[PDB]
Amino acid sequence: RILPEVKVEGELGGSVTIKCPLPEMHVRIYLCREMAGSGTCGTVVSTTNFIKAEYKGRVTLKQYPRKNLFLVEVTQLTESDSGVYACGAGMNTDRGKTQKVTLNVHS
Amino acid sequence: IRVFAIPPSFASIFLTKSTKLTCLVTDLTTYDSVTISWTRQNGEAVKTHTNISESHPNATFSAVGEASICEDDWNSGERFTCTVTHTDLPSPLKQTISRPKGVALHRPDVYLLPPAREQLNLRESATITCLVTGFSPADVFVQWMQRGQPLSPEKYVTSAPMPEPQAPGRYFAHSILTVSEEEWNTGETYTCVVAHEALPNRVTERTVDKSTGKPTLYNVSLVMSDTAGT
Amino acid sequence: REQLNLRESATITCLVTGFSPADVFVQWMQRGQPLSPEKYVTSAPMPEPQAPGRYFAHSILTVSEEEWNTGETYTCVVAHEALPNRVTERTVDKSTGKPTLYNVSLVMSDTAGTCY
Amino acid sequence: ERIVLVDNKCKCARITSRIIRSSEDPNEDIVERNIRIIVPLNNRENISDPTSPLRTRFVYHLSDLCTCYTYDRNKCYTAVVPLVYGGETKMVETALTPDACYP
Ligand SMILES: *[C@@H]1O[C@H](CO)[C@@H](O)[C@H](O)[C@H]1NC(C)=O
Ligand SMILES: *[C@@H]1O[C@H](CO)[C@@H](O)[C@H](O)[C@H]1NC(C)=O
Ligand SMILES: *[C@@H]1O[C@H](CO)[C@@H](O)[C@H](O)[C@H]1NC(C)=O
Repeated sequence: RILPEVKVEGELGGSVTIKCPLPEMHVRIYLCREMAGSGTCGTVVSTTNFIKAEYKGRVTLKQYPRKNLFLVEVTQLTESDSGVYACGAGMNTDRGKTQKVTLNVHS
Repeated sequence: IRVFAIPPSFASIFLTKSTKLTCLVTDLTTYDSVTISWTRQNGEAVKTHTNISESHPNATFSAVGEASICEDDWNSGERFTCTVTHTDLPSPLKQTISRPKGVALHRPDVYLLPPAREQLNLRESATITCLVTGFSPADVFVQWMQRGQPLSPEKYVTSAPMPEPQAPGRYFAHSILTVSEEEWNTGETYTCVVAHEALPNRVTERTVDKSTGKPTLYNVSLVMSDTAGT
Repeated sequence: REQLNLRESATITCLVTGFSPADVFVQWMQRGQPLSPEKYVTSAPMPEPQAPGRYFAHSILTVSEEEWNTGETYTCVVAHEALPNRVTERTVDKSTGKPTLYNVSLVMSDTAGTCY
Repeated sequence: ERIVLVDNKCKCARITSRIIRSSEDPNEDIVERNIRIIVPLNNRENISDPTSPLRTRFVYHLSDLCTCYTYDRNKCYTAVVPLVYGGETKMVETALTPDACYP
């Protein structure tokens, strides 16, 4: 259970990529934005071709088996992308998260 | 006159160890000396078939030409051709079977939906639906088991693999199984077992019963003892 | 609990019961460091009231009260001939013992079917 | 701050303990027992054969807590599924837990 909250800055032009651990056994690896009001977790990026409706076409998945870092990148920032993005595995999304971190706008 | 070109289903290549290929003729006249031959893309001939079938009650003949090939040849994408020559048609008709490579392999997701609540009110029949989504390519094998033994295809009907709305090339398929209403209320657990290439084990399954699919009773009797203990 | 309220000295007792024959050994180790007989004593070995089969002995250790705000777990090690390795180390600290508050928190979910 | 006293993963009990640091008073401290059983509520009698009645009883003796209810995430559970495709019957090993183990 890792909690590496980083302060990577963002903007419209700006791009921030998160780093995540991979089991490398070709399971379901996902990044999920937790919703405070909902109390559940909503997958923003998954192993399959699913992408969140708000994040359609502005996100990229980048997997290296060589270096054991699982990383996802966001092309543009609307400044609303401030929340607990947690990575993970297994079919489940909520109860399967491995590491969580909250990104940030401006700085 | 009609001639078919049926590629070998994965349920044949993986199960029968007989990854052959057959081309069937129909809608022709009842005649003989039909020259139905399988060839490779280089023009060379391969092994022939046997046990020519019998005509149909519709006053139309039916015959099949078969050729046995190895699995690695199929996984390479070779263009085999079945040619039919007969007195009816002055030009032999050719049909092509191959494997278009360059398609991703996705693992099917199996969802077992029990019959709806209002369907278990008429007390006539219950329909359980096995839905396989995301699998690519098509031609997946699905069947049903009732208390650990399979059923004939006379009680369950599967659907052809259709494309998916939001997916580029992924598909989906439905398999409905209809049973008597009282055959589902007393228990009698049903299982849907599927077998698509992409599965890591090439075979998976799901299961439902009366106490699992959308239940109206969480009958819990949990007991905890020896709280202090050692 | 009554002895600890005096804030002077708590005595830990180690009972070696049901052992036969006599001359069973005992040693106290604080954080894995040997404890000398200057700070501990042992009942010279003894006999049982209902059964004459095995005999009993005892050992008691002395300390302070500030020591039982950190524990050090005061392991009691034994040495008898009827033992595999001639060692049956046992230890008890404040963490174990009788607790004064249990809160079982059993949860029920319809999707926690593989206890991750 | 809490010692992991039990981390059972087959019945899912997660018993633990700690000492609550109270005020600087005489040592009327409190010892904690945070037992945390999680109920599956949807598993079967045998964990490895989906043909039995589902689950009524949930027995937790914490002395045999250091047949199961849940599935170990790092373990693999499989079965033989009797498929046919015609006349032959290749009884093939299925997967009751896709993703905890791979061929
Ligand atoms: C509910 O569980 C109890 C406990 O075993 C059992 O006696 C009872 O028959 C169950 N009820 C139903 C409707 O199965
Ligand atoms: C159990 O009690 C402790 C303190 O008494 C508390 O910190 C803990 O949150 C409790 N457990 C639950 C599940 O609430
Ligand atoms: C049902 O439980 C039995 C008892 O352990 C065990 O053999 C297995 O989990 C199940 N039986 C079969 C035939 O799979």
